[PDB]
Amino acid sequence: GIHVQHIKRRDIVLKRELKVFLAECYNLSPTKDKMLVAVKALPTLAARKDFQREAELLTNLQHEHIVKFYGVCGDGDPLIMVFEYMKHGDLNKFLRAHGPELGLSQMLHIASQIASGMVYLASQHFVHRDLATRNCLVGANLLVKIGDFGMDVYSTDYYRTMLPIRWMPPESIMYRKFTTESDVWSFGVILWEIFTYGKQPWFQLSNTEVIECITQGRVLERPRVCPKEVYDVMLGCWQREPQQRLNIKEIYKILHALGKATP
Ligand SMILES: O=C(Nc1cccc(Nc2ccc3c(c2)NC(=O)/C3=C\c2ccc[nH]2)c1)Nc1cccc(C(F)(F)F)c1
Ligand SMILES: [Cl-]
Repeated sequence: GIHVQHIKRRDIVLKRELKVFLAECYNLSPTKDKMLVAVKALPTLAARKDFQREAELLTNLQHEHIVKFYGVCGDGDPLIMVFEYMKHGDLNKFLRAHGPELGLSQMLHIASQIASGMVYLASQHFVHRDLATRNCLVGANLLVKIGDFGMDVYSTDYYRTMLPIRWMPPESIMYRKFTTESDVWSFGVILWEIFTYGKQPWFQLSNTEVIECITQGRVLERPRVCPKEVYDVMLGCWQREPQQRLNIKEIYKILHALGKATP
């Protein structure tokens, strides 16, 4: 089996509520004596089993644009995972607070980083199923990473199981078919989110109507600050049939290249 990294409970010093805590952590950083971390704690039947599995996953599911997972903490009571600290909080919130401020080059840099994480995710055959800006974190210097924080203040983005329908393609709405291609669909919407400063897709629309409009083949309109090429990438994510969608490697290549070439 996968050996998850264990962190001594005594090496964590809680500081502040961020169900997640900002903490100092000792005996971790090669250099600095202590380093800031984010700490998540919970205790049920398929909580404890899910927790261990997730830790094993996150032990190797690691990449520059995935939230760094440091390991698990203590011996069980409570169950604690240790993640990197990203000072700027979740991207959704950050977008919204940097809205009518973020320029084109920055938005591309955000979008391209997320695509980069998704390229890694696809290479690992990992289907995320809940990709959206609310599930990204922002670090120093617009550093952006993908995590998976579950489905409270984004409760409206889910539909009574809980479904992030506004970020889902038709085949996921209908058959609950989730693949890299449905992740690609979501990415298209993240793209829309980014260029609208974290507005909710189909805000005017009830959940039922969203389900209707997605099934109908209707797509989000282009934001004012979105260059047509970027919207085109949006469309390639929103092809009705999944095998016709751009794959994440192409999307990243396009977004990366635009970002590099933009003042
Ligand atoms: O992300 C996951 N778990 C999880 C659950 C709860 C919390 C966290 N990590 C987290 C959450 C919030 C913050 C953080 C780490 N570091 C911070 O700095 C955070 C918030 C903040 C607010 C203001 C400043 N910082 C991970 N699991 C997971 C499972 C499968 C795949 C993935 C992947 F690939 F990363 F998407 C992922
Ligand atoms: Cl403590």
